[PDB]
Parts: sequence; structure tokens; C-alpha cells
Amino acid sequence: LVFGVARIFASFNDTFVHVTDLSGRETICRVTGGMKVKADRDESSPYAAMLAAQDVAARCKELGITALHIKIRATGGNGTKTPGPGAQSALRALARSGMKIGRIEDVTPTPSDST
Amino acid sequence: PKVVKKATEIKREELAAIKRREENERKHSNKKYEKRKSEREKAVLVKQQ
Amino acid sequence: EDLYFLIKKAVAVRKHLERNRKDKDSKFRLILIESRIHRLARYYKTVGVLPPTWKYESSTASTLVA
Amino acid sequence: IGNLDLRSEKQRQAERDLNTALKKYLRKQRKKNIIDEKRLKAEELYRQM
Amino acid sequence: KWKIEPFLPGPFLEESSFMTLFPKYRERYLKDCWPLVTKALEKHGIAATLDIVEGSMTVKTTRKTYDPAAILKARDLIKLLARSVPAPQALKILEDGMACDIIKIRSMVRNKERFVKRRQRLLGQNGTTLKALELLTQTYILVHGNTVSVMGGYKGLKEVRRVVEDTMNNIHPIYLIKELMIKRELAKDPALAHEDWSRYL
Amino acid sequence: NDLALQRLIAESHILSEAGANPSHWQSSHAATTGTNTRAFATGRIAKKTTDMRIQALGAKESILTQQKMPMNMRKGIVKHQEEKEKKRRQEARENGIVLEREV
Amino acid sequence: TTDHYLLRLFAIAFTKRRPNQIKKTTYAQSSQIRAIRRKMVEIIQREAASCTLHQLVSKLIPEVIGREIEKATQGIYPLQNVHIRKVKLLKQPKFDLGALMALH
RNA sequence: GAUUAAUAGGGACAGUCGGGGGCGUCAGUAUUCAAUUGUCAGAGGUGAAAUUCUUGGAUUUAUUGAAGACUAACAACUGCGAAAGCAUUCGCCAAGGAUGUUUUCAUUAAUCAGGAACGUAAACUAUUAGGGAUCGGACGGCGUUUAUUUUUGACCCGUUCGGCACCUUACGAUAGGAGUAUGGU
Repeated sequence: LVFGVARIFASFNDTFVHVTDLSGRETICRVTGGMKVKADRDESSPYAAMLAAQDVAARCKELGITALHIKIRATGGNGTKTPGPGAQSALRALARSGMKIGRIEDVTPTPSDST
Repeated sequence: PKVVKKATEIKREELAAIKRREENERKHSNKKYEKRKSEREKAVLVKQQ
Repeated sequence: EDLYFLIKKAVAVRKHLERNRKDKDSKFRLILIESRIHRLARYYKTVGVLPPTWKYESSTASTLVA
Repeated sequence: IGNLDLRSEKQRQAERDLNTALKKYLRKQRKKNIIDEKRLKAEELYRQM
Repeated sequence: KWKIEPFLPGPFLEESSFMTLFPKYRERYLKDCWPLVTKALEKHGIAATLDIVEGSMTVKTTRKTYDPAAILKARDLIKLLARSVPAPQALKILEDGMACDIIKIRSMVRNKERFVKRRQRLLGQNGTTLKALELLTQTYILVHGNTVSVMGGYKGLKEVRRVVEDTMNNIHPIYLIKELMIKRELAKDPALAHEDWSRYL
Repeated sequence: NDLALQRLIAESHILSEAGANPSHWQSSHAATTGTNTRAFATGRIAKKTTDMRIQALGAKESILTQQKMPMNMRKGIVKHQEEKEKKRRQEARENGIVLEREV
Repeated sequence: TTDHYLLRLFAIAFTKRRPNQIKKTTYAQSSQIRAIRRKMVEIIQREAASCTLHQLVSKLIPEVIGREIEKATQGIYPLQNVHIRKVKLLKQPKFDLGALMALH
């Protein structure tokens, strides 16, 4: 079981399913939400997150890591500090297609004082 | 009448507060190892001839 | 003396105010303490314990710390 | 009509004067799952037993 | 494209667990509203314990939990239960299309009496503007001290975010409710489906 | 000046206690309560809103309220309503929730 | 540390609610908070200036520092839990494979 | 030759108290900008879009550096300042409040004409008589924890001054619009 670290940037406009190694430096495979949906309205949707998570899990099972540590974030500076629908739907599809999940953490950038 | 009823409610509140203050001072002071003095005995301050 | 301690507090306030120069709360307390000094000084003039030509503006502060 | 309310009389006197079951206790209180410091004391008692 | 299916069917290696801390006045209400919470979280597969001694709600993923987003649902649920949302609403976050949000509004007004006036202006006369916002945005809004806790769909989360910031920035919520009613009337007919609607507000 | 804005603000209590907000817990309970899943619930809400509209137009008394009660029913009803509002005010003074100010 | 690594230690410490109490707020006074912070920085300096980095990590793992802060601050105001929330290594001036392989 | 020492003053000392003020210093993230890598097709907004940035690689991932801002959560039916206002640590500088004292001059005082210092908004509105909370002293103590035992502090309780606010009671008080017509301009 080779643990890869999946950054899921779930905003309200698009979701980013991103898979890196344990370092954070070397991106293995990323599929954004809007490259699976023709409509910019429905770019941030549970269907978009499901398609992105299926493609990412397929690539990472072709590479043979079959285990992820998932770090979920959102727009946190002056944003909302809550993930969009992409987080729940991508984690659901990601563990529904293989991918024994390891450690889940919501690493949102929380400002001590922004404005 | 309303004045007598309101003032006896106030008197009940004040007497319950005084009893609670005395009971707390008894439970947390050195008076705990004594017999409770009855109220009819507390009615008289001193008697002299 | 009450007047002596009041003018001592006044020189201390004015020296801190000269070193800092930016704050306003010390200036307001200086205005309060100089009004207090002048009122107590006027009562001591109308009693007569001190010279009626004795005055404190800043030179008496300077010549009583000096 | 006129007999004692025994529960109310016991509560009145209370407010005036003021190894086989302790396993099914934990069996009934592991299901809540409120931790409830009396259960912490019961866990320490079961560890001693 | 937007609907979400319930999870039909061990996806967890490290046994995840989350905690939140509550005070005593919430400890009473949580102690006598807890069996509803642990019943629904047992239906989702997650063990939920409450600690009145330290004052801590814990969730933890059991052996037989299958939904992996259930731990995020449970973490948000115990966050709202600590932040004194009532218990059926906190359990209503466990549906698929709901999400919560906390809006920090104390940073938006320098003054204090002006902040109190604008917060009560957000709350409205007899709560009518607040429940009008809840109706027009399909949300649950709770004006919580210095924060505002909202729940609902993500569209409603965005609209109540805009309305709460504009209410704190001295635009009136009655004006914003009129704006939202105009937007609802325009989105009713799709003959005007893609124009710039700024000519109407 | 605006009419339907004034109607939406006043009747929001009745609509959001009837059925119209499925993310609110009281409305999601009252959407399955039974007196709103019955056959003509929308018409009964329409009668309540029309009564409130004539009250806003200037009627001093209502059509929907009952006028004669045996004094123990009305005292129990008014006392229970006042104790409920007082308990909500106290449980909102604790937890720091701010509420609508009304005497 | 004694191996000339500069590092920052960020400690957090929450106030102990005493059992058998009735008052809801366990507020320490501000002067009492300043005394607690003074004893906290004194403890972490006196018990992190003497050891090397490997012994410092071996003391950080079972949280000996937070335990000793909890033990020594309870005469000023009892603290519910003391943790060290961050360690940041700023500069490491040496690359030595001898000690770096004596680790592994 | 010089009164009560005021349940009005001003001052002194002691332990203090405060997100009161000034100057320096220390941090914390977040944002922007730049650099180094892994990138490899969109990203961004919106109810939808569009302007814009995008194979010289945008958005993203990681690590540093700079700049400016602000001080989350704690954070209150609280604290401080006369007011606007005041929340990172530490140091310095004066000032202020209350308490206690086995502290002093003994009317110094109260009020404001004149004058003097500090400075995008609005939009639903002599006691009351105590009680429950609250914080700042001072005193007292059956006791739990510091405490290896004395300090001392935390918790509980009582007394006493002082102050922000709650509720009850008052002790009382008191301060033209809308329609419909008709005739002119």
C-alpha cells in the first residue's frame, strides 16, 4: 500500500482533484472539474467531481499506489472556509472505485487576521 | 390586597436568602460541629434579673 | 506639601510629554493637574502662606527642579 | 382517600433532613454513549475487580 | 448533473476520529438530545460519544462504516452541535445536499453600537426579514453572537453570504430581499435565461 | 411603496411554518406534519394570509380567532405560550443567540 | 539547542476548570496570565537549552515538557492542558553525515 | 493665642488592577508580488455570461524571500478610558481607578455666562428593594489541589467597600389624514 496524498480543492466554481506523492512536490495526476463538463455553470457539480475522481483513481491504479491520504481545502483567505460539493462527491467516488483511504484532514488556510 | 401580597412574596424571598446564607456559613464554617439552635430558643437575646 | 507633590507630578508629566510628544492623554491629564495646581495655589494665596507674587508657569518648575 | 403518598413522604423527609449488578450497569450504560463520571468511577471499580 | 445518489454499500485503514469541545449550558441540552444524534450516526455507521466530564463530543469511524464522506458530515454535525444549532437541524446536515457555513461579521464594523444596530437590522422586526431570507434562499440562518451560522444548499450559502456582507456594509436587508424577489421572478421564466439582469435591480 | 414585498415579509412566518423551507427543521417537520399533507392545506394557508391582509388594511379584530373560552382554557393557553416564549428567551440568552426584540 | 540549531517553540495552555465549583467562567487575571507565561517560557528554556535535537524530539514525543508545565504552573493557576503546538527549525548550520547517520 | 475631623474635599504610602496612552521590540497567519521545481489544459467570474489570464505554461502542488495590513478562535447581559475609542508577546516611560492605612492643610468646595484641550451616514424603536449573577480590592475559614511540609495561588463560603448592566417594584411620576364631488386658473 503506497500512500499518495490527494489534495481536493473544493470551491464553489470548480473542484480540483489533485494527487501528489508524500512530499507534496511531484504531482502524479490531476483532473480539474471543468475539463469533464461542457458547461461552466455545472463545472462545480457532484457529477463533475465523480468523473474527476474516477479518472484520477483509474490513473493512480494504473500506476499502482491504491491508497490515499486525503487533504481537502477550500478558498480560505477571505473566502468561505467550507468545501463545495466537489469534496463529498470526489471522496465518495474515489473510495467507491478502489482506493483504501488513509488519513483525512481539512487543511484550509485560516487567516489569523486578514482584513 | 396587592401590597400585602407583593410584600409577603418579597419577605419570603428575603427569608429564604437569609436561610441560605446561614446554611452555607454553617456548612463551610466551624459552626458545623454544633447542635442547631431552635427558633423559639433564638427568639430571646438575653434574660437577666 | 500638597502643592509640592502636585507640582512634582506636573514636572514629571511634562518631562514624559517632552520625551514622547505624540500622546494626548498625558496632555489632558496635564491640563487637569495644572488646573488643580492653580486652584490650590489660589487658596494658599488668599490664606497667605506663600508670596503673592510667586507664580508657576514653567520657570518655577525649572527653578524648583534646579 | 387519605392514605399516604409514600414517594412524596420520602421526598419530603429527604428535603427536610438534608459485583453482579455493577456489570449489567456498564452493559446498560455503554449504549448511550454519555460518559457521565459515575460511569468513570464504575470503570475504575470494575478494573479493581 | 446536480443530483447526488445515496451510497449503496472496509474503506478506512487508519481509524479516523474527531472531537469538539462544548460548555456546560450546552452540556445539559446535548445530554438530553443525544440519542437522536447517535441513532442517526449509527444509521450512517459512525460511533458518537459524549463526555460531560471534560465536555467533549467525539465521532469515530467504526469497522462497518462504508460512506467515506460520512466522517465529514459527522465532523460538521458535532461542530454545529457545539455551536448551539438545535438538534434536528444539526442532524439535517447529514443529508446529501446540505452544507453549513459560519460567517464572521465582527470584523466588518469598527463601532459597537453601529454593529448592534446593523445586526438587529439583519434580524429584522419580529424575525420577519430573517425568515424572509430563509424562504427566499432556502437556508437556515442563525444570527449567533458575533457570527452567523447558515445551512442549506450551496447556492443558498452563496446568496446568504452576499446578503450578510451587504447587510453589514449598511445596505438594507429589505433592499436585498427586494433584489432576491426580483431575481426569483426573473429566473421563473426561462425566456430571459441569459441576459445581464442589472437593468432590473 | 411596494406591495408584494410587504406581503412576503409579513406572511413569511406563516409560509415558513407551513411548508416552504425544506432546509429549516420546523418547516421540514411541518411539511410532513399531516395538517399540511392533507387535501386543502394551500387553501387554508390562503385563508390565513387573506385574514392577515385585511388586518393590515385596517381590521381591528380577526375572523380566525375564537372569542369565547371557559377562562381556564384561555388562562392555560396564554400562560403556556408566555412560558414557552420566556424559556426560548432564556435558552437564547445562554448560547449567545440574538433574537428579535419585541415587548 | 547545543548543536546550534535555532528553533521556535509555540506552546498553548488552556485553563483548568476546577471540579466542585459553581461559577461558570474560569478566568485567570491578566497579571496571573503574565506570570503563567513567564513560568512557561522559563520551563521551556531551562528544559530545551541543555539537550541536543535528538533528545529534544525524544522529550517532545511523550510530551514531557507540557507535563512539567502542568506540574509547575499549578501554584499560580491550574492549567487544563499544556501542549507545544509548533516546533519550527529555522537554521541548521551543519550537514554532518556522522551524526545524520548516527540517527539512522 | 489653634472646634467638630465632614456619612464633601486634595495629597502621601503599600499591595495591586486594567484588551487606558506613547515609544521600541517580538511573533502569527492570510493576501499580493517575485524566484525554484512537478506541471499540462483550461482557470476565472456569474443566476447564466462576457472582459481578462492561458504551451514563453495560467489556475493548481511544494519550498523560500520581500512588502503592506490586521491581530481569528479566547471574546462575555464583561474590563479600561471623560468621549471618539482600546485586543500578538516583552521592555521602557509617565499617568489613572478602587481598596487598605496606626496619613496629613481644614474650606479649600458644587454649578456653569466668556473661553480652552481632545473628534459615507441614517432606516423599526433622599430612598426605591431586594434577589440572582459579575469583576476590582480588604478581611475572615470546615475543607479539596499546589504540598516532599510552610508559604502563596486555584475552588467553595461569609463580611465589607466600589463600579459597568438585568428583572421585579415604582417611592413616584409626567409631555390633520383618506375618499367623493363642484366651479375657476
